Amino acid sequence: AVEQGFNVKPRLNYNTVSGVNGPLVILEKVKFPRYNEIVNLTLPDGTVRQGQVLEIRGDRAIVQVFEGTSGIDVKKTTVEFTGESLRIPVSEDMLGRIFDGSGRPIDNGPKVFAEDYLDINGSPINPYARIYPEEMISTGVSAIDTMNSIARGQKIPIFSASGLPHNEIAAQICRQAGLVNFSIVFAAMGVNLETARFFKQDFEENGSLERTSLFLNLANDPTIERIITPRLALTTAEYLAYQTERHVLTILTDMSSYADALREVSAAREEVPGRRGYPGYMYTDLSTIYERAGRVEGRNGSITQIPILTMPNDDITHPIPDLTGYITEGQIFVDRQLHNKGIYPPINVLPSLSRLMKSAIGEGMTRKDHGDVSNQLYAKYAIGKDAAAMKAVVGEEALSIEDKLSLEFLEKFEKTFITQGAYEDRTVFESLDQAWSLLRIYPKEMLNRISPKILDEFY
Amino acid sequence: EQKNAGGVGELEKKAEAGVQGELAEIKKIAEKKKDDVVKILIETVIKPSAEVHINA
Amino acid sequence: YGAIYSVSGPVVIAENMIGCAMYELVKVGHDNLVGEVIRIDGDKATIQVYEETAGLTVGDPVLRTGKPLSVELGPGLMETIYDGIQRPLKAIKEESQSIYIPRGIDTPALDRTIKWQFTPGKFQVGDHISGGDIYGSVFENSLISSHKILLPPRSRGTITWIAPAGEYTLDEKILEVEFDGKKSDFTLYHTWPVRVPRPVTEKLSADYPLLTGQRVLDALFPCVQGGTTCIPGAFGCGKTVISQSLSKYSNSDAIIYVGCGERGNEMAEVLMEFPELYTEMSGTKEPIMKRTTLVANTSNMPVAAREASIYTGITLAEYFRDQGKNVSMIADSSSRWAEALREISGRLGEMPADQGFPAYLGAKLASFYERAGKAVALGSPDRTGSVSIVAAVSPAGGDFSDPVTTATLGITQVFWGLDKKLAQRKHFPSINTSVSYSKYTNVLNKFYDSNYPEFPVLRDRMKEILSNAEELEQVVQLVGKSALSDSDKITLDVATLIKEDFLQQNGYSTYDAFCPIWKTFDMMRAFISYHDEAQKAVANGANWSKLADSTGDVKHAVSSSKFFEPSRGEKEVHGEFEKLLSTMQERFAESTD
Amino acid sequence: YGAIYSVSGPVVIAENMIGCAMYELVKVGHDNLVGEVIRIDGDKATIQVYEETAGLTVGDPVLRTGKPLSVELGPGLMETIYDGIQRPLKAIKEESQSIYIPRGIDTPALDRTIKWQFTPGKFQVGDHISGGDIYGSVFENSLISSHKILLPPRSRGTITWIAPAGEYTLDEKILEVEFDGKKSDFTLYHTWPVRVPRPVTEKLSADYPLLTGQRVLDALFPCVQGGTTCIPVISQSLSKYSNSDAIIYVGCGERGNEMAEVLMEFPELYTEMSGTKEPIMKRTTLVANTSNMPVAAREASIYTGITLAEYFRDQGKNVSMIADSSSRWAEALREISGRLGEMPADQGFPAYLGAKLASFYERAGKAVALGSPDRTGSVSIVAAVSSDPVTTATLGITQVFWGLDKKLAQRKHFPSINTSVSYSKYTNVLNKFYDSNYPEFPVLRDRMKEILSNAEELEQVVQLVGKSALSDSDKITLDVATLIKEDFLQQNGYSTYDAFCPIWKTFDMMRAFISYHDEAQKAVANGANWSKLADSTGDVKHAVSSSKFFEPSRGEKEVHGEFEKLLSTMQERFAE
Ligand SMILES: Nc1ncnc2c1ncn2[C@@H]1O[C@H](COP(=O)(O)OP(=O)(O)O)[C@@H](O)[C@H]1O
Repeated sequence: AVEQGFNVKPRLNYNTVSGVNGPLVILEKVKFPRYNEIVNLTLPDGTVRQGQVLEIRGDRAIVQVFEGTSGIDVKKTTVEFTGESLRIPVSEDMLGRIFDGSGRPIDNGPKVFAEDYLDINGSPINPYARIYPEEMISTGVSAIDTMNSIARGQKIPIFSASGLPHNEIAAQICRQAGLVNFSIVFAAMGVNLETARFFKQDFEENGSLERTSLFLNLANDPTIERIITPRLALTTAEYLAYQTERHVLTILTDMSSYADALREVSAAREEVPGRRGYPGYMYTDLSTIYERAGRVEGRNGSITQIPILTMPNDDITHPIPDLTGYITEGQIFVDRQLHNKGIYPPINVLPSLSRLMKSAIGEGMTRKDHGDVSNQLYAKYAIGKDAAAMKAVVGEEALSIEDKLSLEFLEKFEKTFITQGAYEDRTVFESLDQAWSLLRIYPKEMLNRISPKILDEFY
Repeated sequence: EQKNAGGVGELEKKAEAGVQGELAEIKKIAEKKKDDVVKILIETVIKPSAEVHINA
Repeated sequence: YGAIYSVSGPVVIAENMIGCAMYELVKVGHDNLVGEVIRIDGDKATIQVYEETAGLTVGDPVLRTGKPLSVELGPGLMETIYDGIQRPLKAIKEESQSIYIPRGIDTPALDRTIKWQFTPGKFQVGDHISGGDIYGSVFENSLISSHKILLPPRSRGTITWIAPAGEYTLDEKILEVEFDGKKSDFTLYHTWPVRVPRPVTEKLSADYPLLTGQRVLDALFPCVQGGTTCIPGAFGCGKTVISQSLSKYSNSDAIIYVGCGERGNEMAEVLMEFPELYTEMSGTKEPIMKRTTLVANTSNMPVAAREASIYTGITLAEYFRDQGKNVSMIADSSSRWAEALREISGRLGEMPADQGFPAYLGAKLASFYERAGKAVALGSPDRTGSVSIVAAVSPAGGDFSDPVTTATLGITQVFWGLDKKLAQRKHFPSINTSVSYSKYTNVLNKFYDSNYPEFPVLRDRMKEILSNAEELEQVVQLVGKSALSDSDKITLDVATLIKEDFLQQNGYSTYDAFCPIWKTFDMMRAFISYHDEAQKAVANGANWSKLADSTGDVKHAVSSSKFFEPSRGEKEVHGEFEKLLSTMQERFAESTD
Repeated sequence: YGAIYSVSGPVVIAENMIGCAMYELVKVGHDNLVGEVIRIDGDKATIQVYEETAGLTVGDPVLRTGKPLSVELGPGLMETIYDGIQRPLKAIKEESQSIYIPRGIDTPALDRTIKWQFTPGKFQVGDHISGGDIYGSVFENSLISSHKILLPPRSRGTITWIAPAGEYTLDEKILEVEFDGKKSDFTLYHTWPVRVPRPVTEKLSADYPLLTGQRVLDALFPCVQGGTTCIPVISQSLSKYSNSDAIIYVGCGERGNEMAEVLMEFPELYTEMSGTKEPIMKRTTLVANTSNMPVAAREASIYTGITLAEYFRDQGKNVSMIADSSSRWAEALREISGRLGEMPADQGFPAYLGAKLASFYERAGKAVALGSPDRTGSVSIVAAVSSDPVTTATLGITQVFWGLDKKLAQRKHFPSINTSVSYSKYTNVLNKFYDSNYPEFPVLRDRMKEILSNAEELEQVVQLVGKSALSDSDKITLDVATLIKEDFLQQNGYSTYDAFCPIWKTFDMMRAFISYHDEAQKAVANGANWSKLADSTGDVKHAVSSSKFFEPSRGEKEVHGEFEKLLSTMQERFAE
């Protein structure tokens, strides 16, 4: 059965703060400092701010303070060394609540009655114990479920620039993320109160607030607990999905703001910087965040991770989107140009990719023609973009018959297939039928990427 | 909208009625196990352990 | 009291300072220069000084004040200009008898000598009074009358003695709260830490538009009362003029103009122009300057004081929101705040982020722009104020790829991107309609349905026309206008007319200084109707080449509709626009007959 | 016992650590975390830990193991999923009975409970034994019939006692060597540092092609047993039917579900290279290492895989080694340099990136394994990369390159191998095999390369000038090249017919396509209009486009006969 320990461990209070700068507090003469320990800085005003030991020396401990170092006095701040890494108290009753960045509740509810104290950093899942997820989720979005299909257990972000409706797309996916009963955990990371209220309103309207736990860290919230928010949200997701055999859909919005928090912390440590000033280990940090998805051999549960991401200047080469593409399994690319043209969702399926569509596509899973239809659509859309560039450069008359057909397909594809209203939930079969109605523009001879056994059966 | 607004009070009363059983169950559980939990907590708080740091 | 130990520009590492807190305020130097602590290393606490550090000597005493940078709030805020730190420029000038800002002037933040007509609120003796409750209103001026005196947000307890109605100076006690046996005396003014946002009961969705009065702005990229706004653009694009034409004629009740790193003559222009303009609000022709306060930290004034000026401006705006006023804080040259942060970080030696800026610039900007937003005030009675932030990000070299511009676009809900190319041609306000956007268009449907029902339809229609003609002109610039159809030629001509007679708004002109919402809607209807009827006429078989000569009169009447002075009244200008629409319809009917 | 002095992420400075050595494994902390020494400066000795360093407290002892990062070479490598530093994931999951990896797990790298049937070699007691000599062979499984266990390299002597035939484990000695007056005991397994390459008698020229299966690669850009490829589908194709006697798949920075897909696909996929369908697991070893695992383990996984492959070619087995995402290994090196504080060079990468990549790629190559009996192996390295500094440093050492074409990948044309930017510097070495087996292969390969290059040159002018009045010959060349791209180069890897195109089928398809081009040029030179020849020879064009569908299972004699009919039909149709 369950095992637990009624144990009391007295905690050392250190008034020996050496210096404080940025988010870091340096202590002076800690006794046996413990790495990645959690400390409680008692300010002279009496307020208590949690911390986290980032680096230790013979007697020093460079504590990062989650709630900011404003007001910390080198002569009256007392640091209390708890004796263990940051552990969130989880429970099955945590569903349906709202928590701040540091895991404390926001709603008028009480402190979460603990069911287990899980370390937020988690533990590495044995790759031999991971099940390859081959059960597609029908997100309802045509440009996702038809060309960049998501499998239940896949960590696929939403690469969207600043000011694009990535919040609307993610809310839509959360609303209609059934299979071809998802519990949701949300980690707001410096999103403005408008975006957080929109997400909360959508989750309440769609009935999801009964089975979702939000970890709201607004832009007004301190900028260092953005490093605890993804870990808290993901250890809650791991708890629910694995140790309650539940299905979890984690939404880690503003991973760009998470990486900005890492940059702020790293730059105050004077560490050797990577590209754009981000820490060298930011690949490993983003990996520790993202890689907590996927199903497991024993426990019937899945964390379908959808970390919304704000690529600055709408660039993939930027370190945050680049490393997120390296770690995660494909990405959903939201295009500023398409949004300006007025399409919703403004998903550009050319940079978009889903690494598990190759397995969850079809041939008995969803439909026989799914994979070939998706490949044909992607190829003809690339041809359409090339034809549009050629027409813009050297005139539309010079375009060939194939190029003109590609332009017509591009127009009828952006304006009728990608374009779908919010709260529209076309099934994958309806999406494939619309795709075919697009592909019937071409003659059967110019559909080369379609396998003939499916072309002759669906054309 | 007026019809929906009128039912809010009835819905609130119905929700309050269903909860009242859970509050009674919580009170009964607390009254039953209060002595045991208090004894365990007191016995843990008193009678301390005394061990130097493992690395010392 | 510590001692200076090192000075390098606007950083003063002061030794023998065990006990100073982060962001505490210190008085660095003999002249008592105002400084804030930003880094602590044992005894030595690195201080940034909001005053010219030249002349400082090692060993100059630095006094720890014991309180973070605090702005004094209360009556007398309105109709005054302030430095970065809360210092009145008028009082500084009259105290120094000179035209220079002396180093270390400590004039009181609010004029103590002026006596205000305090009239007690609903609160009586013995009633429990929580933070932010209103216990009296002072008559500030004819426009900001009933400057309702809030209780400090952190203060609570029961009233023991409230002052009767009369005249009181700020130093005079007005109310004494007893809380747990410790009586605290309250006056007309209360200090507040600028870094800490003022608490509110609950923020609200901003559903009412900040009518800038400029056609392009409030007809294509609306800003709501309580929405963050950004105006990127190179020098001469018109960010300052848009900010001034917003603070001159918006529907905001009170305005906190912040010249963080602006030009001195710009603030002088505001000081001489606002008293000469009158706001039709409050039922009288009261001057604008009675509702605007200014935080002038010009470009050459101390680098560190730019951050103080921004935070002081936003704190004043937050206070006037807690009072219940639709404030609209305007942070002129918000990129100068980013440059001040970069300079201070460079002095500190901190590792840079992208392009020299510190790693926390995005976080600071986000926490600053999150102060905006309509919100119910903290205490009784129920009050619904709003702070709208319209900050002019100034990109380095004119490219929007600046880190400050990106970190501002990531947080602001509106983006009034200016175009240098349109600015050069005097096409003003030079709003780049291609890249500019407003995320409040969906929110404003609930207001455009109540008033001007066809406004959103016209807005999307004109955006469609402008986008189509922009693409068509891009094609024509390389493929010639030979292949254009008659409908495409009409789109080109109509969008050229829109750009040259509707989107362009010649400020500093009698007619088009303030094109209000009703005149903007009528002009918008006239332009859209002209386009639609021209396209219908060409579809009926009439050639566009002949129709242009036939309807040049209608086209010039439409283009001259912007000359209808809004001062003639809503009924008069609406009647003139109805007559113009009738004349337009008759002219097209006669031409197509 | 050294004591920890400072912890900041992976790097763990340890005090009272005199007498240490660089790159020496040290058990860090009370949980015995495995860590390697990266910088010794006086008493201090900076240690990177291959596990989660959270919870380490100053004062935790660290003990020096005295050996570099040692892989455990021996029987039992086959059909085992290994972590970055050769910790058996299957054994960890079985022992811990939990889905997590316990911190400081000490499970042995090789199974110590499985009894192995050992047959003594030609060496008899009293005969002098040399480093790398084979003193016996042990049966492992159906694929590896004789896992000839070597004596550890850099060990020698006169064998004073050799175990008789029978069943043995890996903890029971099977050979005693007298050495230079100091008795020593040898077992079925023996450790070897990953950093130090396994010795050879002499590296040889790689003269036999590694059949990657893909038409584009195996035709235009061949890889030879003992080559390096720098690949950007082919992982399984080289795994299932490449005729490689063994294969060591290595994953660095693999996305978790991609590693899970590999772990769920390799056991399922079966090969019929032997007399019956037998699993690939019996042939392969997987050094699986997802991105979640420590950066030090990510950096070490490449070395573990390459030394496993080195062992399996010292056994005399042609062994491949597919290193997935070597760019992630380079990123691990960059992160380690950032942790230590070394000044980066180029795009933030360590200055010694070229040295590391050279010291890794150069481990490949056919070699005569040291010590009698004479035997030759070949580690064919196939690393995967993702203008980058890692690829511009790889291109200096790799002999083959299959750079991915972004345009061809956007067209969903697989494999999206860039024909202009790819190369294979074994096209001259491999003539010794082409001229012996398929004499016409080099000339036709050059002909196809020339046709594709001419089409690429003409396509720019086509795009810029509309391409209304191309000459008949130019139109023929461009149409032939489009047909080549659509039929020959394109290859549906998942399709049953084109899953693995054998070298003879590729040669025959090249014959058919080049013959079509020559026939078209001859027809144009005859004066007849290509606009009419298109309709006249549409039948032949469809025939050559459908020659792709010839199932290789029909047999070399049968398929080559079918192509000979198609070429014969081609000449007959030329009368039109
Ligand atoms: N809406 C407008 N109407 C008339 N003039 C304008 C307008 N906007 C800008 N200007 C002109 O631009 C100049 C000021 O531009 P400003 O806003 O200061 O740009 P910046 O802030 O980049 O210096 C003034 O000379 C003014 O004549």
